[PDB]
Amino acid sequence: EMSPQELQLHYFKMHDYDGNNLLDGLELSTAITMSEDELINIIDGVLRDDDKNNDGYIDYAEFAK
Amino acid sequence: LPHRRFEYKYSFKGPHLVQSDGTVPFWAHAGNAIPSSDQIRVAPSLKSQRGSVWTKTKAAFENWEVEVTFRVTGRGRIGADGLAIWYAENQGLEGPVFGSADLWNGVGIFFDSFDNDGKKNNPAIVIIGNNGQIHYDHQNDGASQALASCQRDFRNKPYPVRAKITYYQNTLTVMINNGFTPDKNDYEFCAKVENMIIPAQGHFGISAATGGLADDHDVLSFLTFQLT
Ligand SMILES: [Ca+2]
Ligand SMILES: [Ca+2]
Ligand SMILES: [Ca+2]
Ligand SMILES: [Ca+2]
Repeated sequence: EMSPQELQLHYFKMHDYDGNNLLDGLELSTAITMSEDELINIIDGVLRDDDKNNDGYIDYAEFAK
Repeated sequence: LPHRRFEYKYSFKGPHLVQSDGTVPFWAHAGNAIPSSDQIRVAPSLKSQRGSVWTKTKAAFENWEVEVTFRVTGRGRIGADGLAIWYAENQGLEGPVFGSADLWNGVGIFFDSFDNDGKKNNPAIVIIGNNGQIHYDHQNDGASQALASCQRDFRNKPYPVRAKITYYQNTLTVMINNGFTPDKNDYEFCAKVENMIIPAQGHFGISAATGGLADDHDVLSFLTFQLT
């Protein structure tokens, strides 16, 4: 079984399809579960809270906060 | 300089390109475009096809850059008709201009496979601006309408072709990875438009068409970046 920190890294890695060790909004859209507008609201929220340099990507530290 | 911000809302890519219902999130598709999990077949290798994919909302970026990765694949040494990349005020979902609407307000970057004027200068990449009143000159491959162009055989290449199109400080630059190698960052200069004027807000788009001759026109990804 995986610990809290392990499942979190697993979730991060499993949705990093291009392997750049960052999550972008498209990758995040697959990592939920809804309409596109609700999806946008959620993703914009994650980026607002996690994406420190506003480049559209978040690394594991930012994702895990 | 400048910095890029990836803009997910104006982008698509695999390996989960389509939603559970086969729609592309944040994009509308029309005509005979076929979305799938790892690419969109914007127009398939059948006779007389038109297809397109356009962003659902307008982008409002002062400066921007798109990286579009695609294949144009056909059995013949000659194919038709080609693929178009768009930034325009309105969605041009259906029409006679590489599957999209004529009389656009903005810029079309046309990957024109078929030499309609017999000038032995295809495949070509042709950049055509429009204010909403110009009809694309299909019979002459837009020759007299082209702001800038290059000759580049983007058909039947072993690795995906890539177009990096940069709108920065009223200039449009087109760089092309010709797909001879798997080096995705191997770009070569194609063309540059000076004093490029485009609408302040607009949809991004991609479209393709075929005629009597027909290639598969596949887009693997359309990645949009805001430049700051
Ligand atoms: Ca990633
Ligand atoms: Ca970031
Ligand atoms: Ca042509
Ligand atoms: Ca020609």
